[PDB]
Amino acid sequence: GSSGSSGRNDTECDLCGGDPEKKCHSCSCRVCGGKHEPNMQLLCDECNVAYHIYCLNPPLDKVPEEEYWYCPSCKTD
Ligand SMILES: [Zn+2]
Ligand SMILES: [Zn+2]
Ligand SMILES: [Zn+2]
Repeated sequence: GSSGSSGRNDTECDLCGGDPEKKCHSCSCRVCGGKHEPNMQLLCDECNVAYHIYCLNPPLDKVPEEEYWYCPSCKTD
């Protein structure tokens, strides 16, 4: 019915709306702007952004396996 639900501690994506077909830059690679290869996508532990292993700067020969992975847009050296 009417729009309500006052209590709620969540949020959706407006850049795409919340769908697979709806291409996004945040939910997926922001560099090239691709929304494929969800297995080779690295998520940031700060802004929560998906980035390909071959779209970094510098790039990545493959997927890392360290403690965590932080996008190049967050890592301030
Ligand atoms: Zn999105
Ligand atoms: Zn990419
Ligand atoms: Zn980040």
